[PDB]
Amino acid sequence: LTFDQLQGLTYLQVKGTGIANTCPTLDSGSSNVKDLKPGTYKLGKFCMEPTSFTVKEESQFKGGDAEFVPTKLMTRLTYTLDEMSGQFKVDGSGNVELKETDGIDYAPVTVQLPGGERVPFLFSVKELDAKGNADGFGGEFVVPSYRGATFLDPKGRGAATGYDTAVALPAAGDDEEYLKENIKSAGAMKGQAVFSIAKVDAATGEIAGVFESVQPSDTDLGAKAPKDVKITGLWYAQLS
Amino acid sequence: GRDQESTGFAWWAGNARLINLSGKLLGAHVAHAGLIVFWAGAMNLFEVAHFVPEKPMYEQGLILLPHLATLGYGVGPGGEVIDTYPYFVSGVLHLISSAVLGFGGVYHSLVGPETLEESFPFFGYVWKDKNKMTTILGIHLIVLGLGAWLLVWKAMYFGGIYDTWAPGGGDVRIITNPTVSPGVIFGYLFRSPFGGDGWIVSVDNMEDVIGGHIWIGTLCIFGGIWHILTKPWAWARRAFVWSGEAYLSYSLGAISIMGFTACCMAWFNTTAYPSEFYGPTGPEASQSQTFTFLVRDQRLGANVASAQGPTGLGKYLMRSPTGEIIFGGETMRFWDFRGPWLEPLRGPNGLDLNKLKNDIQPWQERRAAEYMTHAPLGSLNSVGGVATEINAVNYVSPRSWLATSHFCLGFFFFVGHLWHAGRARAAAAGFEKGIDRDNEPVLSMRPL
Amino acid sequence: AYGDAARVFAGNITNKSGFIPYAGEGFALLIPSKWNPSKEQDFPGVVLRYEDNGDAVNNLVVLVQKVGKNNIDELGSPDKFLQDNAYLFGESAAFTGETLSEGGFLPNKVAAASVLDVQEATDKKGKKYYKYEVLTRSADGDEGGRHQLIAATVSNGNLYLIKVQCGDKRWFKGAKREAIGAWDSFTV
Amino acid sequence: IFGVAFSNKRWLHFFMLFVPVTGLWMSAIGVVGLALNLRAYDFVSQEIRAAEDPEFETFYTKNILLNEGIRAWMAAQDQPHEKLVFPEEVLPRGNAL
Amino acid sequence: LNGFNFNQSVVDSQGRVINTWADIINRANLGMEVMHERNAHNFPLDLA
Amino acid sequence: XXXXXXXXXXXXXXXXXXXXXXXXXMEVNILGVIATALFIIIPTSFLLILYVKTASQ
Amino acid sequence: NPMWRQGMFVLPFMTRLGITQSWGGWTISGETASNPGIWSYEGVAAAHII
Amino acid sequence: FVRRMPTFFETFPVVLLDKDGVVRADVPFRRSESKYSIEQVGVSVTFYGGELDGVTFSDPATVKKYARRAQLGEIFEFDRATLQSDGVFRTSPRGWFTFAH
Amino acid sequence: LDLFDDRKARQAGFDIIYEARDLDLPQGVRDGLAQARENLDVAKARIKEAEKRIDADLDAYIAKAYWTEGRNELRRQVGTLRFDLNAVADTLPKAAKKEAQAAKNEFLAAVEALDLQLRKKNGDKAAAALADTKAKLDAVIAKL
Amino acid sequence: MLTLKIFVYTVVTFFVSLFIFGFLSNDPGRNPGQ
Ligand SMILES: CCCCCCCCCCCCCCCCCC(=O)OC[C@H](CO[C@@H]1O[C@H](CO[C@H]2O[C@H](CO)[C@H](O)[C@H](O)[C@H]2O)[C@H](O)[C@H](O)[C@H]1O)OC(=O)CCCCCCCCCCCCCCCCC
Ligand code: CLA
Ligand code: CLA
Ligand code: CLA
Ligand code: CLA
Ligand SMILES: CC1=C(/C=C/C(C)=C/C=C/C(C)=C/C=C/C=C(C)/C=C/C=C(C)/C=C/C2=C(C)CCCC2(C)C)C(C)(C)CCC1
Ligand SMILES: CC1=C(/C=C/C(C)=C/C=C/C(C)=C\C=C/C=C(C)/C=C/C=C(C)/C=C/C2=C(C)CCCC2(C)C)C(C)(C)CCC1
Ligand code: OEX
Ligand SMILES: [Cl-]
Ligand SMILES: [Cl-]
Repeated sequence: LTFDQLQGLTYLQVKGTGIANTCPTLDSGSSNVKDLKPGTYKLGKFCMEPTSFTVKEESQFKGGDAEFVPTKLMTRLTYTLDEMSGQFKVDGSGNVELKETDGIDYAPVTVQLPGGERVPFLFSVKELDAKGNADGFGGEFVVPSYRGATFLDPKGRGAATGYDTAVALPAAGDDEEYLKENIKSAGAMKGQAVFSIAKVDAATGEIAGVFESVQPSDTDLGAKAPKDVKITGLWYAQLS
Repeated sequence: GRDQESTGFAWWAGNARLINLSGKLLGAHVAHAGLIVFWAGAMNLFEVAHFVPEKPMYEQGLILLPHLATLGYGVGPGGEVIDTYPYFVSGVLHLISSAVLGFGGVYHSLVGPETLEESFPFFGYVWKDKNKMTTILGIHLIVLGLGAWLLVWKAMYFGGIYDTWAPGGGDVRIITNPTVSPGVIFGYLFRSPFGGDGWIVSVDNMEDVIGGHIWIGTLCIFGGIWHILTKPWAWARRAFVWSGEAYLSYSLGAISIMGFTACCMAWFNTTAYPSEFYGPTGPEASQSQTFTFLVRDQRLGANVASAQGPTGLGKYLMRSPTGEIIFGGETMRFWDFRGPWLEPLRGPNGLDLNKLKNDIQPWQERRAAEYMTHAPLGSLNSVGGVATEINAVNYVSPRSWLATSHFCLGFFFFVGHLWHAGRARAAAAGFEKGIDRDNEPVLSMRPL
Repeated sequence: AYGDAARVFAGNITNKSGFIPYAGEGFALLIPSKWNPSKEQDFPGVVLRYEDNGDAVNNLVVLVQKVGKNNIDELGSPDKFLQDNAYLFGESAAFTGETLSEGGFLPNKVAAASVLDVQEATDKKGKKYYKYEVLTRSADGDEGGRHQLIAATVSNGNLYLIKVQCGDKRWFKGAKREAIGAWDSFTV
Repeated sequence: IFGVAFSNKRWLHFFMLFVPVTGLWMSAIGVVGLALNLRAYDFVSQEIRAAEDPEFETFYTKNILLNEGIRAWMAAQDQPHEKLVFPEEVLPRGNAL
Repeated sequence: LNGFNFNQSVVDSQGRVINTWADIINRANLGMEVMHERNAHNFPLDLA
Repeated sequence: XXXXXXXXXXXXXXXXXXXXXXXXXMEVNILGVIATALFIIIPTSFLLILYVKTASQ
Repeated sequence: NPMWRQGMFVLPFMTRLGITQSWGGWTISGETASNPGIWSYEGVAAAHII
Repeated sequence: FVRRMPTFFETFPVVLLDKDGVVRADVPFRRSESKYSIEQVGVSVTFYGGELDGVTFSDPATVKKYARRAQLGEIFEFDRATLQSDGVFRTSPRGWFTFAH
Repeated sequence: LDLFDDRKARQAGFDIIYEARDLDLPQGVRDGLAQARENLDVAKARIKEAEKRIDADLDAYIAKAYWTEGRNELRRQVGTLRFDLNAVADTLPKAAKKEAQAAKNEFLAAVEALDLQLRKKNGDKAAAALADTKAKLDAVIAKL
Repeated sequence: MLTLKIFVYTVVTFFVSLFIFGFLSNDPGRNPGQ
């Protein structure tokens, strides 16, 4: 649905349908990004609706394939970043600079790999500063830890709150066997995203396109090795 | 009266001696009607006498005055109580009417004829008379239809009804275009009772409430006329026990459903049970808490939009499993909640971040702050708060009293269905007094 | 054998103000009735500590510290004095890791104190009090933050300070009256 | 209705006596064990497992965390002879509530 | 509509609270309340 | 203390002993205990059921 | 690490006739499963049980 | 002095007390706004006699480690690899005899 | 603990939530109704602000077919309009009080009719209702 | 999933219809009394 079509609906006509987890479609407009006046713009209603989640799996078949195996979603329609705002810089030559500041810009997503492995990840574009031409402008964003520093594991252990040992074992606690799990870290990561401006409507100041984002998955608060998650989808924004 | 010697019913089943005594049975039902009217008047005067304007209705343990308030009596914009005289006259009118009702019940029970059949053929009846029973059913079905029309007459022609969703703030509003479309009416009746649907509890505007009571008033009048001019058909005569105790069990089952429905109405509905009078619902208080802290934390400086909680989900805002932007935390379960204070800040996609960031009015903040401190949590001795609270506040929500009491009544009246229906079939078949030793049915049956 | 008859048909409660007067050494305050005397010493120079029976978060502490000054302004401006005494609200020394997932906090930060009020109130006798209200919020969100009413004044070269900590869920439930009452009652 | 029924009335009443008596006697054996703190407090296999991966969660591990709260928050007043002066920061509690 | 809450019901003449067996029960309730669902609450009141 | 942890092992041996010089033999299937127990009890019970039935007539 | 190195006895016989996919999403060849359907390793096992 | 764990507790908070019995340090559960953590107090462990003699530790991680060991009484070294010991305490023949009889 | 400055937070209503939860204060103070009646200028300002929303914001929503926003604008920041009109009308003398109340009821029926049309998404009828709503609102403001 | 829903709807309706018309089939008369 276009943005105006979405506003015509009421909350009771949208609730439970799935439209709320979709980015607006930019119809009319044109493809030449030169229709935008060269200058600075206030990014608004910036949405990123994924269309595919894939996870890089190490190939036991040798050859270092590390292909992105398809996944199945476990967490339902809770995975589209929306209402993001920031700054959009467009040049005379077509150079594009997108810098996001706030909004949703993160959403916990869990997918299941062939074999029963649930791989959670914090799908985010926090502090995304993408620079490039309108065909391929991309950048690097921040991936905060999937769990916060006050998250308590099932044994009460945590980074900023909780025990620092396996209290359950009053003698075997603090052993090098459990030391790794006893110590929990909530450091952040970084990921790479590439965007493209497929269509632009200068009349309404609305741009749309596709994106591809590769970011690490959850590390279990430092207790697990991350995986690469590739997210592809469509993005929408309103320049103003 | 009677005795066990001439009846076979002990004193603890004494009212069972009135089954075939039409006149005395009439007095009993008229007397208990006087008791119901008496309580309504007595409690109305009690609640008025114990009412102080310094506190809202839901803090003073009133359950009848909120009903009168919702009918648009003695209330102004925003739910403020402006006058108490309409509540007083309502209480007196019931209290006096109970006296004449009690006299008829006392007369028809002690002095009046024991049976109405011989002296008053119009009122006389025998339970097995399927025709006469439907006429009595038909007549009392019409008076129910007229009662339903009184509600729509008041909401459309006599002052109006209190609309908590009214534009410009909740106030007494005259309904002019009730929703009478069949699709809307059938939509409520046949939607699931589960979350998001809520069956008829989910009626969310007074146009639907009045439009619904137009259908009920019209159906009852037509159903009353139909059940007067007809008698049960062949398929009905072979599908029901035609005895007095059987008719009682039919109502006990039906009244049991109504008790459960009332329990869920008082707990969830915010349209026919405005939170200005009944207090916040369970979901409302939970949503109010996250709203209150979001407002405070934004003022203390925080992008509530991108604030991440300890679990990785949004601390203040997240997405519902269908995509709507909802408040975060354990309140995620109550994302279906719709209130007159949070709806203005809700676009077609859910909560509006821009509205939540720049356009939150102080009356909305005041409403949410009050609701979170008057959550329905409370104790039996009326100590407000969670079980780990201290004796500081004397408060239990009227919704908590209404939901709990009318669930207990609803369940016991379901056992009434089970009891009075199992006995009706057994009494009619003829083995409610025990197994006959001469011909035990199992002995005739072949061994298992 | 005390011999005192029970107060049958008495009619008047002995104390129903909610505060029990306390006369310390050089200071006086109105300790809330429902608070028990604690036996822990959180900070240097603690001479009095009471905590609520219900929640141990609700507590008050009077701190005397020799400082060799006369007036509290010599200890700095009210802004400077609070910053010098940031140990009053606690510290995050144990947590040394980095984190960006604490929504509503600066990077690598799990606690934050928001100064709501500063006042240089003067006593009836002309005693300069630096009174402060601060809402400390943590990543765990315990109690929904802690209101910490602090009033300090220096007499005879000793700094007399009172810190009344009240949990937020208790603050808007009614504990505010007791907290503010003890804070205002503090007199040196 | 149930598939099985009593056919001996004497056996029915002895059963009505055996069930309650045997139940109370078995409980009395367990309390004798608790007198010496010989308690079936934990499953070591699940506790060892949970200590090795912070993802393993069962309702049993959730009860163990509940017992930690009961012991710490109750001991100071329930056992005044121990003279426990637990400061607030050392008591185990979850986020927010 | 919870059970009887007798917390801080007995108070002495000067306003001090004299604990009962109900208050010891409350301390156990406080232990369970703060530990149940550790990572599920963001706000102090357990309304849900 | 890991120096003292391995000090005792190289020094005087640890506890719980073992039958003779060494009888751990952890390679032993251990499932053979269940195999031997089941192969004994199950046929033994079968024979005892028939004999007691026979001896009683 | 094929089937025959793991002591699998009835797995080769299911695979010999055409069963190659599991409800777990994996295939015996190593590729990813494509809607295994009823006749998986788990489905055939459940069928012989029923 | 570390407050020793009473026999009724499966798990006990570790708290260090001075000679008069006042809490001076502990391993806090909430490390966000602690006021007694051994890092703020600068607690150190010195061992007299036994395997570690004269050895002192100042890093908080090892001080916390031995403080937890201290609340269980005297600090011994245990071989947990020979028998693959799980790490939970067990009963003496005195305890088993009393329960059985 | 790191220290932050939030003295300005008290201004712009930090204590509004804490004022609304003080069961020691009357309900009128808690709900803010008493303060509006205390200073009519506060209520009179809200009436003026309400008029701006109806006269400016509602027109674009109907023209652009933003039905939900049109109804929300009719209940957000206007949710006190009924109270504010009542508070100002009471201060007027009795002779003018009946006139102000009569004018208000005409406007209240007008805004309710406008809200009904936005519910039905009838753009042509909603535009006509908005014109009547704006006209009747000016009549009420003149009399107050 | 739709095929599943239709299958379940057919099954639920079948058993409920048996229940409804089972009790409409002179059930009160299905008793050993005289
Ligand atoms: C031994 C005797 C046993 C007795 C058992 C009795 C239990 C009592 C309950 C039901 C049975 C009695 C008969 C029906 C009574 C009415 C139940 C009802 O009005 O139902 C709805 C109510 C309330 O629903 C709530 O309705 C609410 C409506 O509020 C909305 O609208 C409101 C009004 O504006 C407010 O605006 C509010 O903010 C807004 O959210 C919300 O939508 C909630 O999400 C929604 O849960 O209770 C519910 O939720 C019920 C949830 C479904 C039932 C529970 C599962 C049972 C499953 C059985 C098998 C599965 C399916 C078959 C079932 C039925 C087949 C016909
Ligand atoms: C409007 C509903 C209704 C009506 C008209 C009747 C009518 C009748 N019932 Mg019935 N019954 C009902 C509902 C109803 N019942 C419900 C809801 C239940 C489930 C509890 C029962 C269970 C029941 C039983 C078990 C029996 C009857 C019997 C009878 C017959 C004689 C009863 C009598 O003499 O009373 C006598 C009145 C008393 C003895 C007073 C005792 C009442 C209780 C003990 C006290 C209630 C007060 C207390 C505060 C309630 C708390 C409720 C709260 C917990 C929610 C009579 C025709 C008897 C019968 O079968 O006759 C053939 C009989 O055995 N009823
Ligand atoms: C709503 C409650 C209610 C009502 C309306 C009735 C009504 C009736 N019962 Mg009944 N009953 C009840 C509860 C009730 N019962 C309960 C709880 C029990 C269990 C203890 C019984 C057990 C019972 C038995 C065993 C019998 C009845 C019988 C009767 C009938 C005749 C009574 C009679 O004539 O004797 C006369 C009674 C009196 C003379 C007492 C005088 C007291 C008066 C009537 C009360 C008036 C007080 C009031 C303040 C005055 C109002 C006046 C007004 C103008 C202001 C009658 C219709 C009898 C019957 O079946 O009839 C065949 C009978 O056998 N009941
Ligand atoms: C001790 C017994 C007891 C008591 C004290 C109550 C008390 C109450 N019940 Mg309850 N109930 C009970 C037993 C009881 N009930 C039992 C046993 C059941 C069956 C299980 C129910 C089922 C039940 C339901 C379904 C509901 C209640 C409800 C209520 C509340 C409102 C009552 C009401 O308005 O009804 C009705 C009022 C009348 C019958 C008199 C008015 C009738 C006319 C037609 C009204 C017209 C007014 C008109 C518009 C005025 C304008 C006039 C003109 C200008 C047009 C009230 C506090 C309601 C509630 O609050 O839900 C929680 C409700 O929904 N009860
Ligand atoms: C309290 C009110 C009441 C009562 C006690 C009865 C009782 C009875 N009715 Mg009656 N009826 C009523 C109201 C009532 N009716 C109204 C208001 C109407 C107008 C619509 C009718 C129209 C009506 C007709 C046409 C017939 C009866 C018949 C009967 C008898 C057969 C009972 C039966 O099998 O129903 C059991 C119900 C079913 C087997 C089907 C279940 C359907 C229910 C309603 C669930 C559907 C829910 C949904 C919301 C309904 C949509 C209806 C729509 C208009 C909103 C019985 C004695 C029959 C009879 O004997 O003729 C004389 C007959 O054919 N009634
Ligand atoms: C049958 C019978 C029974 C029952 C009965 C009944 C149930 C009755 C009822 C009755 C009734 C139901 C009665 C009522 C009455 C009422 C009245 C008589 C009223 C009066 C009023 C007045 C006197 C006045 C008042 C006032 C006013 C005017 C206003 C305010 C103030 C006042 C309140 C003062 C019984 C069980 C016993 C058994 C036996 C039989
Ligand atoms: C007012 C209003 C409304 C509503 C309306 C209506 C219209 C209702 C109706 C309803 C109906 C209309 C119905 C209901 C119910 C029914 C039922 C519940 C049924 C019953 C029956 C049965 C259950 C059966 C029985 C029998 C048979 C015959 C079969 C077999 C078996 C037997 C025999 C038993 C609305 C919501 C809109 C809104 C709000 C208000
Ligand atoms: O989920 Mn089961 O437990 Ca009923 O409270 Mn709220 O939620 Mn959760 O917390 Mn508490
Ligand atoms: Cl929460
Ligand atoms: Cl839990």
